[PDB]
Amino acid sequence: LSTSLYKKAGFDEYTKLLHDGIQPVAAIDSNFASFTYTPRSLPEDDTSMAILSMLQDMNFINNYKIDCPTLARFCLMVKKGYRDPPYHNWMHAFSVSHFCYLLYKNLELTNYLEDIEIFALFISCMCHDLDHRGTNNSFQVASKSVLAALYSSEGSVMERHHFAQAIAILNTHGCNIFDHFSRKDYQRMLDLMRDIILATDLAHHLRIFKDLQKMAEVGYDRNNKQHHRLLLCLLMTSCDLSDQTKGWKTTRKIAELIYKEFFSQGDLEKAMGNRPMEMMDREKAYIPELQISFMEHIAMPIYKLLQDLFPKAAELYERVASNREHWTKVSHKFTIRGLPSNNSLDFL
Amino acid sequence: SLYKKAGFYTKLLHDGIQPVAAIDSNFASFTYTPRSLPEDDTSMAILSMLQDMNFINNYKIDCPTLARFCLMVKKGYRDPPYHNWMHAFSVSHFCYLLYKNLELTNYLEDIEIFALFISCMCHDLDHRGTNNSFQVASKSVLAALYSSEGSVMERHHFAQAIAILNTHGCNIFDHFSRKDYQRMLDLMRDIILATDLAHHLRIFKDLQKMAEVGYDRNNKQHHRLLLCLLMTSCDLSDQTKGWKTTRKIAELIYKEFFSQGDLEKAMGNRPMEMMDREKAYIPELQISFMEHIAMPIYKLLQDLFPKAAELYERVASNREHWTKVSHKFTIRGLPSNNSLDFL
Ligand SMILES: Cc1nc2c(c(CO)nn2[C@@H](C)c2ccc(C(F)(F)F)cc2)c(=O)[nH]1
Ligand SMILES: Cc1nc2c(c(CO)nn2[C@@H](C)c2ccc(C(F)(F)F)cc2)c(=O)[nH]1
Ligand SMILES: [Mg+2]
Ligand SMILES: [Mg+2]
Ligand SMILES: [Zn+2]
Ligand SMILES: [Zn+2]
Repeated sequence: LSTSLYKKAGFDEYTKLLHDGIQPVAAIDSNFASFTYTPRSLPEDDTSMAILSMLQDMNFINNYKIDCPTLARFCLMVKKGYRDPPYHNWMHAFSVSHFCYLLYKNLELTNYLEDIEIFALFISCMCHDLDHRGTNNSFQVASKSVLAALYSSEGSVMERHHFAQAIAILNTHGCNIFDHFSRKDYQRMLDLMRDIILATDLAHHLRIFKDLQKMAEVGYDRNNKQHHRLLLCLLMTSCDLSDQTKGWKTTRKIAELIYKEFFSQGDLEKAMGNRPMEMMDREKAYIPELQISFMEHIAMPIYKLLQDLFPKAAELYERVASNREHWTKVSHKFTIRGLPSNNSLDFL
Repeated sequence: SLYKKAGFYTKLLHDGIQPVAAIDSNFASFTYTPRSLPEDDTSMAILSMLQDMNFINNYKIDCPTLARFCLMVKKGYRDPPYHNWMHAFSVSHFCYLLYKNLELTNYLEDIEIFALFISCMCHDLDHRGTNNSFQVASKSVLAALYSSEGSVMERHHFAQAIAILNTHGCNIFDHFSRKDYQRMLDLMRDIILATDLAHHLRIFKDLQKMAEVGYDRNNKQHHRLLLCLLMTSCDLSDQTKGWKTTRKIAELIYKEFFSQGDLEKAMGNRPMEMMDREKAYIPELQISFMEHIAMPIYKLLQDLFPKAAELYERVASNREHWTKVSHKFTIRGLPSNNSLDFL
């Protein structure tokens, strides 16, 4: 049960960060702007600089006149804002943010969304799981947590907390990256971040799914305000699940992290005298079938919509479909429930 | 179903801040009927109440900015039978009565009371005389913006309030620090969202629990729950007045609801009973509303504030009057002239 203890490094580095200026994206890696780049390969100590590099490459620092020391402090505060569970940690937020940058470079998002909307999407990616406890929304209610007391009445418990943590950072002395905005634009920016972070709740995704399908059917209209809103939600879910667009070795490792996290929650629920849901129970869970279901009912339809809207996103859908096929192959040589005793999927 | 917006100060600066007894000797009493005040005197009365609660001085509110803000809020309401400016003014007046009679300063932070009052003024801004289900059924721009999030109209009312604050010369909170400005807007969001009946249904179990264990002023959840309870008591305060007030407000509420029902029939949709002039039995619906919604709110208010007992007793008395009337009433909907005087 001690595996459910995930620490915060501080409370709710910098001069060294900007010492040699912002590194151009190609100097980080020649493959940095490619769908074949695996952001989790980047040393954790280099991620803060990579956030600044992406924002500079997307021209947001220049367009929004972002004070670089304020941006450096904000980046570091966001990074410090994640705990250390197996999956919902800063490297997850970093990977999600990188994928938003990949969509910008490869899908030519500037021809579909307003500059401010893309910038809000990127910042939302960085913040979208802030202070995650390695437990889901249902656990918050069951454990009668401070978070459930605060947000169960307004829905999407963790997501509302992630947004509140983002605002708390913007309100910390020397971290307000949106200080060059007028009161009107600052308000628009926080309303965009609120909606985008809320879009990471799977229940929200399922609620707008028919609207996303209709938008992909009729075709995206850049002069349609609802199309902009729907597209921002779809893109946020695509960034959140972007590990599924990588190579087999990435998807397998991410399944190991996800199930180690889920199973620790299930074990904690058992120690509390409760019955966890099947996928969180190491004695009931069959990982290959659970991953196949997740790929077929959640991940693949998101990337199929992405391909329907953006033909250049075809390679992403193809990679997710190929990883679903890999789980089918694993299902014919994986004879255990849960994870092996060593918590590793290396035996494959 | 067509309810217009009137648009897209010097008089209020000359004598807008009047002592409250000059408005009415009974102005600070639970027996006052704010709907009796001429509409043309309501902006002055809002200023008088903010001065009487000492919010203007305490928060260094700029008076011309406050006068502009009040006028903008008043102009931000349409003219449906019920959800108009007179409704927001009467709701604001009740918040003032709670401040004057229940010693709120002993349960909530000054800023929470101030946010509650401003939220009252703004809580139904730009209301269309239709509920949240109608927004979704009509595929309106409001449903497009907020239906996936929930509480369609309440999210719009809050958006309208912020749009007024962001209008030149109307930002009554401009001088506030970033943290305080954020705190105020977050309080307004939470309080306006608490006016959705769907939200009240979801928090009733917690409200009941708070009243049972007893209010704890050091408990942050208690402050949030108390604000929701106070806001709903302000929103339903017409039920705490005399029989003539509750009869007249039922006339306004149902003229509004029946118009939505007519619109739904024209869309080829089956409206719910309450909105259907051909199915609705007003006394039955009013008794159900009093028993399930209004009376439990005022009973929880009496449990937390014994000085609020007179409010619960008045609501219970009005419910009894609807039950007696539910024999002297035989018709569905409203008569041709839309009057309930036949009781
Ligand atoms: C069963 C399962 N759940 C997963 C996986 C991953 C990694 O790609 N994330 N999640 C969860 C946390 C998740 C689901 C759904 C959204 C959405 F709402 F954005 F779509 C976000 C997050 C996975 O591999 N298996
Ligand atoms: C059926 C019915 N509904 C009424 C009445 C009144 C007037 O007192 N207002 N409402 C609705 C609009 C309403 C309900 C409930 C909240 C709450 F969530 F804040 F409690 C707000 C508003 C009434 O007399 N009958
Ligand atoms: Mg999340
Ligand atoms: Mg309302
Ligand atoms: Zn995430
Ligand atoms: Zn109201």
